[PDB]
Amino acid sequence: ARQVTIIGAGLAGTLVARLLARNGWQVNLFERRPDPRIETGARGRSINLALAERGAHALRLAGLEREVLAEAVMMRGRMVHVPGTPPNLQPYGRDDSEVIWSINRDRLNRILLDGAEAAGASIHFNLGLDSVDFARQRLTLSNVSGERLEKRFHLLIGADGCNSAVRQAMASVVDLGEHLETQPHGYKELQITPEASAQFNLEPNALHIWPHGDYMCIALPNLDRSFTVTLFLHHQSPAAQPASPCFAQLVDGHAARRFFQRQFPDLSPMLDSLEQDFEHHPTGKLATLRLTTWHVGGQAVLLGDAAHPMVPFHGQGMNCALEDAVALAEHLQSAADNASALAAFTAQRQPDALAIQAMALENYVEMSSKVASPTYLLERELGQIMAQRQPTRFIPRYSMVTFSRLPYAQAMARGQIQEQLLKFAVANHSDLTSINLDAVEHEVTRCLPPLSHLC
Ligand SMILES: Cc1cc2nc3c(=O)[nH]c(=O)nc-3n(C[C@H](O)[C@H](O)[C@H](O)COP(=O)(O)OP(=O)(O)OC[C@H]3O[C@@H](n4cnc5c(N)ncnc54)[C@H](O)[C@@H]3O)c2cc1C
Ligand SMILES: Nc1ccccc1C(=O)C[C@H](N)C(=O)O
Repeated sequence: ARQVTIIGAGLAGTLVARLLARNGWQVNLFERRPDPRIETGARGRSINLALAERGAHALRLAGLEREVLAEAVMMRGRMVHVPGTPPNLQPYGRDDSEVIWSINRDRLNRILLDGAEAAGASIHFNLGLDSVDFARQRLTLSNVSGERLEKRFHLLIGADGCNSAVRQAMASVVDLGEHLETQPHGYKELQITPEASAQFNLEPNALHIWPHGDYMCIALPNLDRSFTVTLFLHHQSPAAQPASPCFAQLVDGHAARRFFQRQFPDLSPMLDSLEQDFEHHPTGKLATLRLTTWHVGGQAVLLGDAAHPMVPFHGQGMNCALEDAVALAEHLQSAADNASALAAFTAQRQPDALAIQAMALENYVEMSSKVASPTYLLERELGQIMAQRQPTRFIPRYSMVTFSRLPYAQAMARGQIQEQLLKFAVANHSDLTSINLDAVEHEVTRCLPPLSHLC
């Protein structure tokens, strides 16, 4: 049987472990953290994530989608909150098939671990990779105390996240050609209890947003009607707007409460544990990292966040990472040798990772605006008529990304054509009735070939 060692029993690494093990491979998976299925007296984990069609499809191929969705809350649309003003759903799509799902991250990881073991993978926890000797084909791991132990490997998969040690180790033998692009927002996890959720009548089946321009909060629902909230806020005030809010001014929980009472006056009273959460949850950093090189011959490959860290504003990191896992397993299963598989996987996935990294960055401005332009509104209206006239040609970029499996680069390219056609058609008009609709439709059929078999 073909042998593989995967570093990182997170979301992509556990999926790819199940796909390879079930297809005959002898799989060993090493994870730095303890096994989250071993119950302890520690506090419960509250991070959740949006699962969309790309990740759900990956799970479906793995036979795990039904299990994960039984523990997921449907989000039918965005619920945008701006003070005093009543929220109204902006639905994601036309019916409940076009929804995204809110799932507890720890639960998803526990379901994936059970899936990898059921397929025959061996998982070893409390061992973090420290280094790799590619010439000798040996790995060095240690527990939290740092005491080193070595393991031989044959094929190494780095599914070890944004600060991947496999990627770091690859720098010793290849030029990674890395481009690290910092992003100025940090983030902080907060919580709305089930009682406050109900008191303030927050719709459970929606993604909630409190836009505020250069900062914003989002909230995703849990099965118990609590919401996990994330504040995105600059670490530091930029040189030009030097008094503007940032994490550096929020020196403690009390300061954070004042900031929320001033800037998010409607959300603040929903957040009972703000002061505590602010002080005990560390502030997270965001970044986009692009790498020229994702593999070393047939010996080692990166996927998921180890290959392509991205900013979180599209909710697609996990979805892309599970899509990567499926592609990697497909290439490894059927290729002439591991070197061929890994080069082909990389060539396939790199243009798509670049496109979703860019679209993620672009998604911030959308989400964080308190008010949409009249121009933007009219473009959206016209787009809705086009989608109705030509649903296999005009499919909004958001939907191509979230509700289909169209390669991300293609979704980006078609989104660009759509953006230009709407922009030119709406210019110098203030309403639909002044727009030549057939002429727009003619540009749609001229410029956008039909796609079948999308949903
Ligand atoms: C604030 C925020 C919100 C997000 N929201 C969404 C969302 O709504 N939807 C979505 O699709 N994505 C979202 N993401 C992105 C998602 O969290 C990641 O893209 C996804 O977890 C990547 O999966 P992965 O398997 O590559 O990495 P991970 O799931 O991070 O797993 C790597 C695993 O590596 C283990 N490990 C790390 N280093 C070592 C080592 N040296 N040795 C052994 N093990 C190691 C880590 O402990 C771990 O278990 C969000 C990200 C952030 C930061
Ligand atoms: N779901 C998320 C979870 C966390 C961070 C962002 C998102 C998103 O906003 C993606 C979704 N389609 C959205 O754009 O509304």
